[PDB]
Amino acid sequence: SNPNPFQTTLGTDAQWVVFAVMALAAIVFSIAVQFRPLPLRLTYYVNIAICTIAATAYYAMAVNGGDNKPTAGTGADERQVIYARYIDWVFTTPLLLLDLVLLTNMPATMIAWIMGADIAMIAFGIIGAFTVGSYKWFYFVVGCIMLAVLAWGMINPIFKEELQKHKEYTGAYTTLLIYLIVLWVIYPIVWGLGAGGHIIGVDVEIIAMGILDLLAKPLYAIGVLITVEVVYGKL
Ligand SMILES: CCCCCCCC/C=C\CCCCCCCC(=O)OC[C@@H](O)CO
Ligand SMILES: *C/C=C(C)/C=C/C=C(C)/C=C/C1=C(C)CCCC1(C)C
Ligand SMILES: CCCCCCCCCCCCCC
Ligand SMILES: CCCCCCCCCCCC
Ligand SMILES: CCCCCCCCCCCC
Ligand SMILES: CCCCCCCCCC
Ligand SMILES: CCCCCCCCCC
Ligand SMILES: CCCCCCCCCC
Ligand SMILES: CCCCCCCC
Ligand SMILES: CCCCCCCC
Repeated sequence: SNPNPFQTTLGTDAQWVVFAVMALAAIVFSIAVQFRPLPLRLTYYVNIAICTIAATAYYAMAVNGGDNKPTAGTGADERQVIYARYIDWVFTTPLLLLDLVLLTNMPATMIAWIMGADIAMIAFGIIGAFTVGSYKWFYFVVGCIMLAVLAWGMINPIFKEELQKHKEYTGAYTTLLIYLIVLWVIYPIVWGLGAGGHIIGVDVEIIAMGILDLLAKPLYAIGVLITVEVVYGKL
């Protein structure tokens, strides 16, 4: 049990690769937005911020991970805790939701509890990550309920026309949101297996979330940017 409980060069190498891609995406988006009309630029800026924040977090993880600190647990159950990822997520996951919220007429009150659930979700994650013993799973389960809550909120503009900007946006909004929800659900699975259950090692969790992050940030961003460009170009 508790296999490979410390970051090695394998995990470090993976983080440097994700760093490079996040940094490149930020640079590319930053050059692109210069060429686009003003109404589109906020959407580019949101995604520039997301990728810049992720790049910064991966830089920190790649530079410091080999220190093999901090840890949670003792003896045979001791495991490295990589917490920089949560600092990334508490800023980037609301921005990722904002990408889609901007396509809707969600009232402020609604945006508020969606974003609140999102932030709470990340908070429960990092608290759980440092918690030794069975109580970690209370934080985990409530964090999962928060994911359900924010997902429910994001789903409502699909079928509540009073929450829609244009009914014609519904297809793209729906498709992007389902993509998002599918990816986001994998994160607590990785957490439960790694940070929580010590079933998978640290390098493996690093690699899994590196893949998810690439899918959930720059690739997602490209989908959002294509969507707003196509929409704006037609109305
Ligand atoms: C005006 C700025 C707007 C953006 C807000 C800030 C964005 C956050 C930036 C990067 C997020 C993650 C960076 C946080 C850096 C975490 C440090 C770390 O990894 O420690 C390693 C351990 O070995 C030490 O105990
Ligand atoms: C760019 C980073 C992304 C999209 C990260 C998303 C992370 C989550 C959806 C995390 C979810 C979690 C839970 C639902 C339970 C508690 C543990 C977390 C934080 C991993
Ligand atoms: C829609 C939000 C629900 C997400 C629930 C995901 C739970 C997955 C847990 C599997 C990992 C358990 C490892 C012990
Ligand atoms: C909708 C909430 C689902 C939460 C399920 C999380 C899985 C629990 C794993 C706990 C292992 C002790
Ligand atoms: C759309 C589904 C994406 C699945 C990506 C999951 C990545 C983690 C599993 C692979 C670990 C090597
Ligand atoms: C750094 C060069 C990129 C800036 C190009 C500005 C384009 C503005 C013309 C629409
Ligand atoms: C009716 C309440 C539904 C809560 C879950 C939101 C949908 C998420 C699908 C995974
Ligand atoms: C825009 C870059 C998206 C890269 C996603 C690739 C994920 C799979 C890595 C093997
Ligand atoms: C629109 C970005 C919101 C970031 C929230 C940060 C909460 C600590
Ligand atoms: C997850 C909460 C579902 C709330 C359903 C009530 C709809 C008005």
